[PDB]
Amino acid sequence: KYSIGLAIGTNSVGWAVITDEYKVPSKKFKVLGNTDRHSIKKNLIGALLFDSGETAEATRLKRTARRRYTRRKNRILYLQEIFSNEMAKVDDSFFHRLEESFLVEEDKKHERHPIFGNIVDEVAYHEKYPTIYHLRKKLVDSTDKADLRLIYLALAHMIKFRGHFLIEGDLNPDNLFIQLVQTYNQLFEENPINASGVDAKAILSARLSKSRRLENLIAQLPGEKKNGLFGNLIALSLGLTPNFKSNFDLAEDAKLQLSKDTYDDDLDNLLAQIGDQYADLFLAAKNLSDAILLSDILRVNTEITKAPLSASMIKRYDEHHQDLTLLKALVRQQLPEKYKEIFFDQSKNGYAGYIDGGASQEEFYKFIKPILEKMDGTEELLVKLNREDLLRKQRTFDNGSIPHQIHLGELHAILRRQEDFYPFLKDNREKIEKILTFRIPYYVGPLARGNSRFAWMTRKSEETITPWNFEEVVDKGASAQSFIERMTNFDKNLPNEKVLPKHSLLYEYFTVYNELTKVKYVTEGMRKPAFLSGEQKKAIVDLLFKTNRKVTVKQLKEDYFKKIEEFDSVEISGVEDRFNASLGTYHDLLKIIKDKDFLDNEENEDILEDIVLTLTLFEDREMIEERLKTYAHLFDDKVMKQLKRRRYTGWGRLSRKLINGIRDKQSGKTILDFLKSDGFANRNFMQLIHDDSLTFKEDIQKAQDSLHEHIANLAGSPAIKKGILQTVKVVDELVKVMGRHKPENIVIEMARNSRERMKRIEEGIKELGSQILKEHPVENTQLQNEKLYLYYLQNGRDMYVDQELDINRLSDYDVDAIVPQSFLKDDSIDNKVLTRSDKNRGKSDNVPSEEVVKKMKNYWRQLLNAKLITQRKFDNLTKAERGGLSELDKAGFIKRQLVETRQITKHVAQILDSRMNTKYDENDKLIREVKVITLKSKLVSDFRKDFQFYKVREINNYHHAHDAYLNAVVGTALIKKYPKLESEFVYGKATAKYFFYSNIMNFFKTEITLANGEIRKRPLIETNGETGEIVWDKGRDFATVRKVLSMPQVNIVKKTEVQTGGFSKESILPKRNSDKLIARKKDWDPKKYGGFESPTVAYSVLVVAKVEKGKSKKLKSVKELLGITIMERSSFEKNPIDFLEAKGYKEVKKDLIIKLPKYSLFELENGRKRMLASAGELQKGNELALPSKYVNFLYLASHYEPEDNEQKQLFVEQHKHYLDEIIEQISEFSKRVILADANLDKVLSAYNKHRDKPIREQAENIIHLFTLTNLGAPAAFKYFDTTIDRKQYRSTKEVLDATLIHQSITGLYETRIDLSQLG
RNA sequence: GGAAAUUAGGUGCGCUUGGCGUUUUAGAGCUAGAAAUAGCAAGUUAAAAUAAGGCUAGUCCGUUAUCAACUUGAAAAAGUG
DNA sequence: CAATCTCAGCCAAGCGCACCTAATTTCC
DNA sequence: TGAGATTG
Ligand SMILES: [K+]
Ligand SMILES: [K+]
Ligand SMILES: [K+]
Ligand SMILES: [K+]
Ligand SMILES: [K+]
Ligand SMILES: [K+]
Ligand SMILES: [K+]
Ligand SMILES: [K+]
Ligand SMILES: [K+]
Ligand SMILES: [K+]
Ligand SMILES: [K+]
Ligand SMILES: [Mg+2]
Ligand SMILES: [Mg+2]
Ligand SMILES: [Mg+2]
Repeated sequence: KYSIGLAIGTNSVGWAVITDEYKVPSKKFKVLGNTDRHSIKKNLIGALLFDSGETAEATRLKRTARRRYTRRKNRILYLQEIFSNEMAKVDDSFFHRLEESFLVEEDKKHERHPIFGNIVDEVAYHEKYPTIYHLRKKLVDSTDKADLRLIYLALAHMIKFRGHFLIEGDLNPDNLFIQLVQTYNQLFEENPINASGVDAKAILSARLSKSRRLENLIAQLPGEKKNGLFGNLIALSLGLTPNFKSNFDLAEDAKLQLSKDTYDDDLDNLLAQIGDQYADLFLAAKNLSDAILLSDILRVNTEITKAPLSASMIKRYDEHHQDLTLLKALVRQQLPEKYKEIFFDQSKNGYAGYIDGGASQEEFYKFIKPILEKMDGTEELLVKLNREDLLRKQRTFDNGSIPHQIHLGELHAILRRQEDFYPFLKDNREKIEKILTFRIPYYVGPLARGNSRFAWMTRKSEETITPWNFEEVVDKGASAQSFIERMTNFDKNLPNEKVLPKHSLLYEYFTVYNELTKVKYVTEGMRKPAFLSGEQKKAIVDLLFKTNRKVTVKQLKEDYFKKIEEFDSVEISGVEDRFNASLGTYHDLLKIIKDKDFLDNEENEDILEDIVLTLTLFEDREMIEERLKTYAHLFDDKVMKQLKRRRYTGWGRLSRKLINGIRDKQSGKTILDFLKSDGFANRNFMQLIHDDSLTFKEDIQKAQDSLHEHIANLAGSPAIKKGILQTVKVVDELVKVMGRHKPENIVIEMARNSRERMKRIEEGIKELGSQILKEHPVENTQLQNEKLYLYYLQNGRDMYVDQELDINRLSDYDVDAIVPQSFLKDDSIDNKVLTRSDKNRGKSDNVPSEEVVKKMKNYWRQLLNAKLITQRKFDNLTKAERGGLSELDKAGFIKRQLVETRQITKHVAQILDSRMNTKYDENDKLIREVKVITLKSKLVSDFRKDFQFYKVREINNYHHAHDAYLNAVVGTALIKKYPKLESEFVYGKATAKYFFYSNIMNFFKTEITLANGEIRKRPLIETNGETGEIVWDKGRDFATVRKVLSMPQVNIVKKTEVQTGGFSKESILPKRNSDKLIARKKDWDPKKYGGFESPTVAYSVLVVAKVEKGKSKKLKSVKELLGITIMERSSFEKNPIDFLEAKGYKEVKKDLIIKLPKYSLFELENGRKRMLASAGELQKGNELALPSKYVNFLYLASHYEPEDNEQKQLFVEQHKHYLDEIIEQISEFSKRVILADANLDKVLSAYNKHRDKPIREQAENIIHLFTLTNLGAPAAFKYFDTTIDRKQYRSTKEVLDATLIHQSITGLYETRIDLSQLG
């Protein structure tokens, strides 16, 4: 008889075996190998430790990058093949010189000057074209016949770096405002604007923030204000999106953005509300935006050149040359003794480090700004710097804004210019344009041919896919359909039927009727509330749901029960405020087709379901139009144009065959039929498919993975999923240890940034239109502080008082929990606010008082509309106006502190339960031999603090094993004391439930001071009430737990793992004469070309062999640890001997090769242990088993901040000698197994320095000292403010004669190999 | 313990794309001096690589998951205290 | 040799599906 | 946190 306790974490699985007396057993286990030791005694408690499991995301991002480098290469190969025959007539080695440009001259097969193959022509090219954009601009505008090699380089540069695809359609640069002003002055003939003299080009295209440009433009318009209509429109032409609610005295918020796909719909929404006479105002705003859309990237007049992008880069180049000549002359004239640092020293962030060194543009500006401010004549240079427009390069981080249409424009222009002289450029013009513009649809995927586990594409024809034959060779329709269909759910009720689109008309009829059919109404005179009949439900649908997008309860009472039913008063149940379901698609299609009778005709049901299916399945508007033209004769061509733009996303939970297909046999009605009319029963969906008097249930019944696959497919972090599979393996081994007998119980407990924070605040403050970010700038790293993070999430205001907060007074403010943390265990931003004083929340019993909600609800709404607070947060802030926290609400919160509700933890329980319990009884009911109990961490956590079983994580890893043990003790004792709780904890009025769950753990204590201020007494022996079984002896059982937590022998096992992943560090270092760098390609010798550093060792191998020594190459026997790198692993494993001989080894003892992955364990002298960090470095392999009296002392001494704390404080004073006893424990342990006397001396020296410090502070910093003794990799630590650096063990020689220890997953089964016998 | 709907927030898997960086080479450095050097001039660009590579040869695949030892088995697996 | 210093690929866009948690209505 | 280089 025994039970198993388990603690499942992200990097550990604790485990323990207990008997019915809560003792941990011990056994003699056989010891295999070749050593003196035949057996060993081990306690049945320990913890498996492992490195974190990783998601597949990084692997995915690298797989994408590989495909894009491959495809970018093919774009160039496509272009070169087109140029191939004609280039062979101009220069038969031009493409060869390009391919070998990387090679040193000695390795080159052709002349070293790539473009022209001789130095005079090469020098002359760069003289005439200092940048490629000079050549691109020349080839666009000039009419001369150009060298075919220069044509290629210009086109290749555009194709290789082609710009983004975020803008759909065609772009044609062309650089109006006087017309829009004249337009507004017509639509508002009584209130005209005068824009005479307003330089609209300079004000709006200026570099500053758009909020400032808006102010600059409005400053030139007297009588107009920024939040006026015209002021709000200026943002629409600029690219922002303001709200026009107050401009038109609207009731609902309405915004507009030109770049969004819903602009024409939101404009139709606004124009249908304000009057079509305003169409010309948004029309002139859209006409102005076309000419000023590329003003950020096209800083050049478009009438002077057809290559404004390359012209803009030449502008960067020219201003760079002018300003560099200026800067040099200034420094030479004023600060001559700083010229060498600025323009020669690459190590400094001056111009030299900017051009030749590793200084970025941002680092160069920071270095040079104080130099400019100190000197005279740097007026314009300072302005360019603060505009981030000084001495700019052309290839820069901000070129991501360039759309591919801009590069396409110059590409097309060069082709038009030069096709007049080269016939092949005319015949391949559209082919070349296709190379630049073609983009593999994301709904097609990799263009594979049966060897990619990621691909789904199918081909119309079996031939190579090119950018020019893609539409003909690839079946886009079937591929796009497969893309979705391989991922969408099937109806769990009819597993062979696909679910409907979420926006299907039938699906929304189902949702509306399912909700409607359970509404009840009662009026004065009715005996009881009545359901709605079929005629009443149809009347409500036709009258309300088919005329309003949403249906409120007020509309139901006034527009149906009053007008139709002639009820003055009526009470409604089954719906609150408004109906949740609605016929959204019905009103979408009504506005598009403008034919209500068509929508209401049931004959058109199949057509409308296929239309919405097409709109949901496909995203490409042209594929949608293609799939819709079977119905083109049904609609006006203008309607079809709007129909193809109406796209939907998302799928429902049920199939069409379920909701309106299968029929009840006796009635002949489908499920939707019953929802529309079901006599006076009004059975809903759940009732219909569970009713034995209908045939839906039986038809759904007649329609109805390995362990690793099952766990892998679970939802949750792949980190926690690693511990789940390891937990199952730990349990399997423990059962085998206990003679294949299964346990009585298994108690499981499962443990519970700066980039996104800056984004939520930037997006939120922009939504509010606040200038808090300009008044108080921040960095993404500063928002890690929770008080400063709350300051910006609240726009610098108090959440409980309508007042500004002081950003320099955050230390005096309070961080209060919305729902008091005494009820719920939420310390996240969603349950915290920043207030001046927490007392202003109201009372501490409940949610913030009603008075606070009445004052701050509107302010909270603006934060909710800016995503600065979540809906769950807003609902918790405002819960007082809905009764606050009810007595039931308090009982649920305290219950959820005990009963684990996470789905992932239930899956672990289910997994263990279905593996332990496999038999069935006479009634074919499962026989639950093993009870799987789930506990929350707070249960054992409180048990530790209540009975002085304290935990200090930094001391060692034993706390994982102790946690699992206490889980088993508390779990079994709880189920023994209260067997009724098995429904809550075993897999398989309101005040009373609150008081019950509040005192569920009281049976452990002897004296209990409850909340009501009373003292209860319980006997030393707690028993179950029904049986006579004793469950807890408050004398001997606590002592048994104390003996367990003090046992020094705990099986801590670091899981040995082969290392996988990248071959090495990714940096390409410069060439060096070392043999440490790794070639980037087969023939790229790092002595000439540089290469990679630091290869990752996959595992090490023990090699007993001979190696040649000296010029004579005489053979000498060696025993060595050889690191097999990740890149080498496949070759080594394919033939180990040939691999080792290629490394220089001879006469390898083949059967003595031992594979030694990372963390392989070795024992040396005096119990000292080491783990392999690699082939050349070791990790610490021992655990410091600090006695329990010292662990409890450190906990109480470090946590100085009931009145019984005096008794705890007193115990600290009487045992102040424990501080020196702990230092001696650390010293003796370190002198035995750590062997870092330099650091240890600095430890003892730092400890003697701070013996005058308060005892709490000394106890806090002693906890840091255990970093020296911790298991695993050495790490730096500090004692008070003395930093002690790590001592690495960068030699593996000593383990070659030590004892190698192979451990099973629990560490109970050992094989020990004495390596000194090898050699 | 489940189901649908509504509202909101998270996570996973997969696909298609943009911009940098880095590396080697190309962009004639000049003058004085035997040289060491010194005084100047110059700098913004490009090519190519971006896991070595692989066979299945695709505009495909190559960094996740999973792994003590021993025995029998190539392998898969099973077994051993 | 040791003690000590030094270094580590990054930023961005769009799209699809499937899960999970947490409050609400209605049900099994 | 392994490992390359520099300093002692
Ligand atoms: K050569
Ligand atoms: K004004
Ligand atoms: K550089
Ligand atoms: K630089
Ligand atoms: K560059
Ligand atoms: K509602
Ligand atoms: K769609
Ligand atoms: K038509
Ligand atoms: K791995
Ligand atoms: K890893
Ligand atoms: K192991
Ligand atoms: Mg790229
Ligand atoms: Mg490649
Ligand atoms: Mg580049």
